[PDB]
Amino acid sequence: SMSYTWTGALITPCGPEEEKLPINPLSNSLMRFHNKVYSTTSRSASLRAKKVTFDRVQVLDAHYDSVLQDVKRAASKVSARLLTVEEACALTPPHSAKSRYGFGAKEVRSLSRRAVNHIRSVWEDLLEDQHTPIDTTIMAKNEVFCIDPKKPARLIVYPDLGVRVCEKMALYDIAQKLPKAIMGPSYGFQYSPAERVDFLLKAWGSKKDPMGFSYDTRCFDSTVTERDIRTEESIYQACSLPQEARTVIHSLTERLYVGGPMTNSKGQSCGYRRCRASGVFTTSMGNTMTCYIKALAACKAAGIVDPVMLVCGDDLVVISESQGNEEDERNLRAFTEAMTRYSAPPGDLPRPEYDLELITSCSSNVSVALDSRGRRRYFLTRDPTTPITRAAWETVRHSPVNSWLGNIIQYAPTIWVRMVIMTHFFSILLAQDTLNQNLNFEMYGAVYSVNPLDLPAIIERLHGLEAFSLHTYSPHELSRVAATLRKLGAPPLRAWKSRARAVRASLIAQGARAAICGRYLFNWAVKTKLKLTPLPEASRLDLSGWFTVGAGGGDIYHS
Ligand SMILES: O=C1c2cccc3c(NCCO)ccc(c23)C(=O)N1c1cccc(Br)c1
Repeated sequence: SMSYTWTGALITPCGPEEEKLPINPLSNSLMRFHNKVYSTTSRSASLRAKKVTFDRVQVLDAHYDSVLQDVKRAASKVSARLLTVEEACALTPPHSAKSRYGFGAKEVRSLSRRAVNHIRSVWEDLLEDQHTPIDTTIMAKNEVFCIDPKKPARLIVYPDLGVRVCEKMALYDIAQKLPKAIMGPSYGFQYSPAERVDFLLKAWGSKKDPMGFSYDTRCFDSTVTERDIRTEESIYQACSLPQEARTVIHSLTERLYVGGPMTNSKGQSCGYRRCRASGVFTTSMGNTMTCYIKALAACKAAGIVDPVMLVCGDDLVVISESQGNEEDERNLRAFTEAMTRYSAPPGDLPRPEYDLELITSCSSNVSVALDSRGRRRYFLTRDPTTPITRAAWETVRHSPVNSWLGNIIQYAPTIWVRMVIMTHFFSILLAQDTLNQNLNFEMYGAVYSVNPLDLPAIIERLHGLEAFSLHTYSPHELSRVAATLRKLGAPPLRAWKSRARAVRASLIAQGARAAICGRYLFNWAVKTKLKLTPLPEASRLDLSGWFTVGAGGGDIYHS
């Protein structure tokens, strides 16, 4: 069946859409080549529609069947419950898209009677009607990139806010337990950055002759079939659940997850979906489970030897024993053929990699540096082009969700975060006198709230004290950072050091928590380095809840 059909009505914008980065001294100081920066808009939505629209023809086999049987068996050990309305309301992000029934996220979070009564009506209707397709809106995402020597907007398909709160009531608890129960250490969202690094390193080290590859599924959401989605339901139903939950889960599956009508921002019928919805609660969990099942089966089909997989939604990395250079190539082609039969054909063809630093999982890779005691330390990093470009845009057009803050937390040990991002934004915070203000940010498909003054303890907790003293880094790493600074027209690293000396000084003179930020975050910037001791708050922080499966569209909030 076709992943989508289309009436010919356009994918329309809500309000205005800025395409280009403005020329402004506060962003220009970070990077000069503003003409290279663009935000996607609804103008390119028809180009994306063409790419995501195709027929799927899935053929399953015994390798698939046995993996699925193991998965359902594992799922049987899980017990889950319904959330109360109040609990689901608290999980709603403050800037979630408003309902068309006369309330928005603010009213959900405050438990306004209109919002709660509406949500109760939606829940009752899900108990009563297990079949009528539920309406969705289709929008073009506005996301910022640098031109690569312009990509079309991604599309997002989501139901009304009343429905989204109900999805959490039915499935949030399952989503906290099921992926780990069925995948164990292959479930990637359980790991903080350091934990991901440790898992990859140990997997790599466990092989005599390691070989790794990443598999890029072409438009994964579109390749998910109606049957894949019903199979996901059967995995949820293998858990021990209250009957009320079982009913609503089946209704959500039949009316929303397997497909439905799509409406544009103007209220015009736009198309019909028979694939994964990109903006539902289950998008991340479902993609993870289904990717895992297809991938592990394909490893068996291809003859991949002793696979260790890391799966994060549609993102897949597999580390195994090399069978020789020719044979590895043969085996990946066979892996690809099997994935293709399972309805997950490739974009980029997979290729065998024999150096861990060059393997990319979730646009990230492991690299190495030295700490202040001269010990080797490994850490997660990535190509800094997109983070810096988004930092520049968000400097002049503030976003409810601050990408730069999530990049600080996730990539704190990196040279590019420490020298450029931290320097740029702590300067801005001092200038606004808003150091002490909580800001929201995305992380693994969820939204969180952090006070910049707590960053030192947050970073020590996630990355260790070594995050404040890494040096020496690798040439791969430094080459990539240098190439990005040149491409964007950013000041060179030596200029960022000059700036950071001043930001550190200003932070220390503010005293209290600001001074801790100066001393710890910017110790790299001074000649006479301070001896950094463990921060007592760091040793008492519980940040496990930051690394969960998240939700389609990042539509979940923890506080
Ligand atoms: O402070 C610098 C630095 C300052 C100026 C230029 C460079 C540099 N430039 C050469 C080519 O871009 C390469 C690495 C570092 C660096 C470099 O690794 N460090 C550095 C040392 C310790 C911690 C941190 Br964070 C950065």
